[PDB]
Amino acid sequence: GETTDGVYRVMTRRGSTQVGVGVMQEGVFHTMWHVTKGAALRSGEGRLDPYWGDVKQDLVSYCGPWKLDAAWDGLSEVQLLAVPPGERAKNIQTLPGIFKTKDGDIGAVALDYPAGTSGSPILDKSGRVIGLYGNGVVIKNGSYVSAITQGKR
Amino acid sequence: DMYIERAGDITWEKDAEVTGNSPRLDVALDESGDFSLV
Repeated sequence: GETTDGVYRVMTRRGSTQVGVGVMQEGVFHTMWHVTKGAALRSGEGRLDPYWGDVKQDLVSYCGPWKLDAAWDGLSEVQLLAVPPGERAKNIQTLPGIFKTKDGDIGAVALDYPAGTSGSPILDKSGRVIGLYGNGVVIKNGSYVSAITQGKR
Repeated sequence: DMYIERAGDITWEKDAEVTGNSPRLDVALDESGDFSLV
């Protein structure tokens, strides 16, 4: 239904709960897999059918292929456009940490917002989405660090 | 059922709160998409 680009809350009905967040871009809804787990979505009247998904990337798109291809430059600060449950969309600026894997380095933001913020877009200074928030690790005590998870066009 | 609601534009804001450090971690990604400290 709602075709418009922008950030979206993904909601569920038992009452109602926000389980995650997503990005609509060029007619495709991008979110993280663990949020929807490949379940179809309702956009008002219409329905969004799953198009592509990958558990290892923890990503899933609807109505079309993955459209987000921008990446962190490994230097500049980014902004988490966090959409917390019951809260207005807000931009949190931060300098990304680094996930050092055997297959290369991944940008990582040391921000810890509620589970319903999963899938919130991470933006560069141009306003382009360089990744989604909600998949990472835990250091010490409650200190969650999320990778900047991006797919491929 | 699961449904979506628009929450705003995709926009960089100048009045952004700034927080968080920049940790460098050795991590591994397994088949299930789970990260783990190395």
